[PDB]
Amino acid sequence: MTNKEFSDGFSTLLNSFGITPNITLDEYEKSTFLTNAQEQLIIDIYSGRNIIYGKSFEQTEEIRRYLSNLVETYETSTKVTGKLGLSKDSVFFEIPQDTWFITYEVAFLKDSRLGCLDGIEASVVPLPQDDLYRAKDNPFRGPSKDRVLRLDIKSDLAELISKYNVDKYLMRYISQPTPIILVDLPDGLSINGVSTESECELNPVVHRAILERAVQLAIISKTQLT
Amino acid sequence: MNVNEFSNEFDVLYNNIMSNAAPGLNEYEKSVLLTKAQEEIVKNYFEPAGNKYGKGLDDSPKRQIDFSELIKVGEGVLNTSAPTITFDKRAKVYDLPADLFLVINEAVDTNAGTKQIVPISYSDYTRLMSRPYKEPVKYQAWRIITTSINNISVELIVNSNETITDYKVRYIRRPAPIITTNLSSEYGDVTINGVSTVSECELNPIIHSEILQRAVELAKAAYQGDLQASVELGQRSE
Repeated sequence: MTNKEFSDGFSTLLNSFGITPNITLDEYEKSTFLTNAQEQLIIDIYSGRNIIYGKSFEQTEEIRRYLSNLVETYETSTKVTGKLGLSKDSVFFEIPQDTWFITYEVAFLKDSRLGCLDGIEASVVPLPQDDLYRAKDNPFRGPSKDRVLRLDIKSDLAELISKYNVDKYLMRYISQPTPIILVDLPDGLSINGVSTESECELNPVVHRAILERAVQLAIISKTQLT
Repeated sequence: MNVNEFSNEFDVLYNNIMSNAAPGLNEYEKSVLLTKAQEEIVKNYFEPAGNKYGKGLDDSPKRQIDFSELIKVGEGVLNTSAPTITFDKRAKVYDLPADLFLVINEAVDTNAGTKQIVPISYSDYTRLMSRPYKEPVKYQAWRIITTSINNISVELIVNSNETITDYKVRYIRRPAPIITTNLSSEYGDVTINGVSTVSECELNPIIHSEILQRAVELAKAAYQGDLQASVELGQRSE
């Protein structure tokens, strides 16, 4: 559905300007509720907390088709120099800053110590801070030629703890979706920092579910004190 | 009852039995009061709140038979004779018959079949045009009165990609005046509604007695002549 179609369908579902009592929303209000419904729905879908679907980020073809258009791949070789880590062999890599949730994350190693295995792709394992001390020395769950520990730190960073030198850092994450803005908003107004029209980038399959959720949120907003 | 009977029983009911009898009414005065009573009766009986029964045009057999002789069916003429400014870009202007008193039923025959015209109010128009669709329901058309000169001009709004073949209007014809005698005179021709010749009551005989009673009441209110009677008997003009 297009922006005109989000708006017309949203009005039709709210019975705007019908004879019975009803609710009428401005295009900014429509955009607010559509974007809120979009973000709520995709977070619930990713985490699998939606009772209607009850499935996680890629647990079925339906959810794949829904969140396929947020999946972005990232690659970086630059390391942030001056930062304080929990080990001598800790390197820091910036996060794309539009990341929502990291779903795949892998690291290529370039070191002469691991002879003839150079450039080995190594699995980046997110490790909690409880597990870190007892995992530095762990030979089965700790850093190795085929395993790297990643810790989240301040300023949108990934502290990669590795035994061998880390050359490249590859990621595949869920991105900030573009907001659903139905009209060029006036000066000052914006949704997620966007003032111009922004169409939903997801597939049209989930647009109608987003419309239903937005309508329900509108009815909640108008009828939470009555 | 013909005009002579209207006048004779007017005289009987007005001053021929009254004890301190009043001056007899001239024929122009009787014709004027009869025409006024006729119009008052028509307006009272068309509207339920205007009569003591609460019954309008078709709320009982008597109300049907009252207007039965005053109903007419005609057509609206397409107003492409001259240019004009329509409020709605997609409306076709039509002219109603000149002798129109009240519209009770309209229908338009298009290429997509016949459609009942719904006269939409101005607030209703604004509500409907604030919606995304802005066109009638399936078997209906919309209508609003537009700039009218000397006769009612009407804008018909139909669904997109539809052409109107004819526009029928079932209405109530304007009643003709009741004139007892030829009003031609050497001192000046007086007319009731532009006609001096004798004019019979062109409605059913069922309400002739009612018109006579109303005319007599109006005559006696005129005779009394104070502000009071004029004010209470002007309530039923409506």
